Amino acid sequence: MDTINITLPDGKTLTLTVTPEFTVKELAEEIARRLGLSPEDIKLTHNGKTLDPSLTLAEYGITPGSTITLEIKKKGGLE
Repeated sequence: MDTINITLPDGKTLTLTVTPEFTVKELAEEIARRLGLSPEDIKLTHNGKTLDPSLTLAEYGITPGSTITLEIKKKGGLE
C-alpha cells in the first residue's frame, strides 16, 4: 500500500500518496492546496491523538492504507 484516505467534514474522501521523507507539515500543505485552506487551521487526528507539524510521519508510526480524519476550527464572534 502507498495511498491513504482522508475523511473531511464534507463527508467525501481524498486519495494521496505518503512517504517516510514527507513531514506532517508538508503532507498537510499538499492536501490543503486542493481544498483551498491553510495548514495552521487543519489538524490531523489518529487514534485520538493529534499530530504535530514539527515532527515526522515515520516518528508516529503511520502506514499507508489507514483511515485518517481531519478537523478545522471556525470562529464566529465574541459571544
